[PDB]
Amino acid sequence: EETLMDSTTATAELGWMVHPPSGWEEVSGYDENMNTIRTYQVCNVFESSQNNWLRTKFIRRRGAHRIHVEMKFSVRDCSSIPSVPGSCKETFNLYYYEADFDSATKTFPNWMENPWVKVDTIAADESFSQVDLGGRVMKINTEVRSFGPVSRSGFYLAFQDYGGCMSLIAVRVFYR
Amino acid sequence: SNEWIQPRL
Repeated sequence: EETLMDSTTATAELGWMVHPPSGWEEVSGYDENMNTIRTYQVCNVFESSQNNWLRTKFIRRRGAHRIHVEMKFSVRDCSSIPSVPGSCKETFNLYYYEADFDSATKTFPNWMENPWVKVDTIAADESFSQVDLGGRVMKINTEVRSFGPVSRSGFYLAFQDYGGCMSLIAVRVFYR
Repeated sequence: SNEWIQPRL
């Protein structure tokens, strides 16, 4: 029902912090309806030791206690990446961190679980839409996860990659 | 399969 943040509605660049700048990257990309939106992409499958974070802007709570996070995203399919090493991955983690004000900076909070709280490891389900951008297939999955109770002025989300190839197409944060 | 997502180098 009630939206706290929708990346799909951005009237300009996201502006989300990425750490390191070599990992996630803001890129224009498609909706499910082929509307062109801002997305974040990471695909450092040819590099060891990948730990790439992306963090939203401060989202106000506006009275909510339980937060729902709807993610649209596309994973590439390690099988479908020519010459890829065996360490390739097909999931990302989601985290939140609450705060009393917009306290985030380049180095705070630490870029790691604790102070961030892990919501879940996110993977592609077997429900989907797939189209031929021919002949490359665009497959968009949808996953919802929720967390709470949430009590402070607001919060941040984080998305962490550790050696896969994917695009986070949309994040919709809502309550009730 | 999402073959439009280019690796980095």
